[PDB]
Amino acid sequence: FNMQCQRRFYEALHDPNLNEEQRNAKIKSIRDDC
Amino acid sequence: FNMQCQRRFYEALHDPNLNEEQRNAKIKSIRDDC
Amino acid sequence: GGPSVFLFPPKPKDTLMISRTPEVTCVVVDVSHEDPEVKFNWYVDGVEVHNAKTKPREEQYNSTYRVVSVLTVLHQDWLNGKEYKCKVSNKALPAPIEKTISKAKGQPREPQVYTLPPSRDELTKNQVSLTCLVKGFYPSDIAVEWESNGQPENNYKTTPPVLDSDGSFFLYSKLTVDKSRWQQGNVFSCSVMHEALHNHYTQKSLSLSP
Amino acid sequence: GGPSVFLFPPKPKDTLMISRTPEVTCVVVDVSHEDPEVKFNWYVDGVEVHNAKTKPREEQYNSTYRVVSVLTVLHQDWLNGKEYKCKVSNKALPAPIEKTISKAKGQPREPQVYTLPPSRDELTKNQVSLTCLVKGFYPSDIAVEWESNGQPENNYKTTPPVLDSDGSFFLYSKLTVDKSRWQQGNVFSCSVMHEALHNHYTQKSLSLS
Ligand SMILES: *[C@@H]1O[C@H](CO[C@H]2O[C@@H](C)[C@@H](O)[C@@H](O)[C@@H]2O)[C@@H](O[C@@H]2O[C@H](CO)[C@@H](O[C@@H]3O[C@H](CO[C@@H]4O[C@H](CO)[C@@H](O)[C@H](O)[C@@H]4O)[C@@H](O)[C@H](O[C@H]4O[C@H](CO)[C@@H](O)[C@H](O)[C@@H]4O)[C@@H]3O)[C@H](O)[C@H]2NC(C)=O)[C@H](O)[C@H]1NC(C)=O
Ligand SMILES: *[C@@H]1O[C@H](CO[C@H]2O[C@@H](C)[C@@H](O)[C@@H](O)[C@@H]2O)[C@@H](O[C@@H]2O[C@H](CO)[C@@H](O[C@@H]3O[C@H](CO[C@H]4O[C@H](CO)[C@@H](O)[C@H](O)[C@@H]4O)[C@@H](O)[C@H](O[C@H]4O[C@H](CO)[C@@H](O)[C@H](O)[C@@H]4O)[C@@H]3O)[C@H](O)[C@H]2NC(C)=O)[C@H](O)[C@H]1NC(C)=O
Repeated sequence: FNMQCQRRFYEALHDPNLNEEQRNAKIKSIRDDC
Repeated sequence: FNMQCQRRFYEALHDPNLNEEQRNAKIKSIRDDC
Repeated sequence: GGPSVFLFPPKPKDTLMISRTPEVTCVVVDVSHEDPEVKFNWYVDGVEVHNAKTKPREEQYNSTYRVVSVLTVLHQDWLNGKEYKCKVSNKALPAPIEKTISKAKGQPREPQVYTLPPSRDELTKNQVSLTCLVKGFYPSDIAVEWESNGQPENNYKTTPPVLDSDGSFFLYSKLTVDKSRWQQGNVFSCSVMHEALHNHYTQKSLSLSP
Repeated sequence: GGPSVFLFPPKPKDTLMISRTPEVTCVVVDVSHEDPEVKFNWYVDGVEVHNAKTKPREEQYNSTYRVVSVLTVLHQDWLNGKEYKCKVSNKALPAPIEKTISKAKGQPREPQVYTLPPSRDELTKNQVSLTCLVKGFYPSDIAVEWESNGQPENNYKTTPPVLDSDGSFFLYSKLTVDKSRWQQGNVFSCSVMHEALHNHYTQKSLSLS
């Protein structure tokens, strides 16, 4: 399993700069990318 | 605990020489004895 | 609608140590205020017995009732597969409810006990865990304890028996201690009580050696 | 009587790995053979949703019925406390049955993984047990797996989360191998997936120096 997607996911998940809406969006993207 | 009673008990319980009745009887005795 | 019944077996340690007194417990819930009479009937392998000690009902907080009858049993009898049937009779019951329980059937299997010292990575902490893997035993009825210097240690926590891939069970017991006590070389023992152990008892020690 | 309902949470590993797909499952049992029509209503933190995938009912050997609705969720939403309500409506029921579930509330706690080699007394046997103690984590939602040489070893059995005296959980995972593979110095690794772990993942190797 991509060790990279897990990193970007955890990352986006705890990004204190993004709001619920943005986070979801950024996460979804990581999902579709892999 | 009284390791001796535990032994006499085990002994009795697995004595192939006695029958249900004798067994129960012998076990009981060890019970009262300690 | 109608009272509910639950039969509980005796405690592992109570059927194995001749000191204790093993008892099967019959609990009845949902007894009604205007229909509050409860009658118990106990049976061992069919034959009725009359030495059960029924406790005073207790009006439950949810406005119902709870009555309990405790039947003292014979260590042997349970260890031998005898069957304990409790029959509860009440007015709100079309017919008396019955419940039966016995020791799990199957060839006993002597547990294997192994003591594991702490992980190196744990010595950076002030308290370390002394592990006690107990495996391949059957039935799941078992009792594990810890001790040191002849005295019983109580800061331990045992996992419930887990079904292994070979049909037998295994569990782990984690006794937690101060790094100091462990590194000082103190000796701890993991004691197991099981019907398949010679004398229903055995122990394994654990200390510093490296 | 009345058909009964049980709401099941997603698998720990599903909520943690972005690869997987976490789902909350709604099961309906004791579904009457005469009135088998079952309707599901799914709600997240109140708001209704409609992407649940309801499976065809199935007569159970005890001559009854069993229907299941699977709602796919968002790893974040679950991990963030969101509440999932399943509302089952059926004829033999005076009022629709409702069940709600969410992740356990409370301060998460990073787990510590420790690998223990077999006991000496066990080397007399043909197979030995490799232990992976995982302690002090919270909530109990966690996933332990073993592997070696990159490949997943599957002859293991993890115990279920046990509450420790400090209010945290701990479990143990026993991997069983051939003494031969062990003594040969092969390397095994216990991986743990938990929300309180950086990147929801960690590993600890174990072998014979
Ligand atoms: C008719 O037959 C139904 C299906 O029976 C088949 O499957 C099995 C259940 C076997 O009986 C098999 O021989 C049959 O072919 C019966 O459905 C079951 O009904 C019971 C009673 O409510 C349900 O019990 C619940 O069990 C869950 C455990 O969940 C498990 O989840 C896994 C998946 O993760 C499933 O694969 C397992 O099968 C389990 O379902 C408990 O969590 C739940 O507990 C809660 O309620 C009890 C109530 O007392 C409380 O004590 C607890 O504290 C909880 O609040 C509950 O015990 C069981 O899930 C149903 N099985 C299925 C597959 O859905 C049906 O009962 C039966 N009816 C009659 C009249 O015969
Ligand atoms: C009226 O109130 C009674 C007491 O309720 C408890 O909880 C709160 C709400 C308060 O009311 C308290 O007074 C009390 O603590 C209710 O009695 C309870 O009824 C349930 C069923 O409705 C019983 O559940 C059964 O428990 C068995 C094990 O229980 C153990 O744990 C409790 C507490 O830790 C101990 O008191 C017991 O002695 C036991 O050690 C369990 O084995 C049963 O299994 C279930 O699941 C299996 C799955 O296969 C199934 O086969 C089986 O039939 C069961 O479905 C079950 O869970 C509970 O024992 C009982 N509690 C007590 C203390 O007796 C009563 O229901 C309630 N009635 C109404 C109308 O409100």
